[PDB]
Amino acid sequence: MKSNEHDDCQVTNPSTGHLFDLSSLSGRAGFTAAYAKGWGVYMSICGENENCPPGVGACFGQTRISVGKANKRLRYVDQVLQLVYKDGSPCPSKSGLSYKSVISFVCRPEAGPTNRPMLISLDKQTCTLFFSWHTPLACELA
Repeated sequence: MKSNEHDDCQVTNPSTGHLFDLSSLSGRAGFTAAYAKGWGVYMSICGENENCPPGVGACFGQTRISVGKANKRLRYVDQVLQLVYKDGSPCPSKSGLSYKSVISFVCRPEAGPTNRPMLISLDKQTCTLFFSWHTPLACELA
């Protein structure tokens, strides 16, 4: 109840007071941010992904690579909205944390048709998929 790590996924900009609710992007069917033809990332923004086993937040590849558990903990850090989905693939790596996806939502009023998550970089060492989503919802307007 009102606990952002499981109830709701909205975070408030303490500067303007703008509440950023990304429940609009809660397409649990899986937004597909491709990596290569045939295999991309099936992610849901706050909402257990129904395309894969329910509970997963993002899926990578064609097989069953989990890019983290579906967290609802929308954060606001470095003037961007950040969603980190940890505990998916237990990757044997340098640190080998988990194949966590870090979705960084960046303000962009012109992100109407370009309102999609884009994989910026793939760090295999810390197993982190860096996504940038251009969204007007992440805009700190008054």
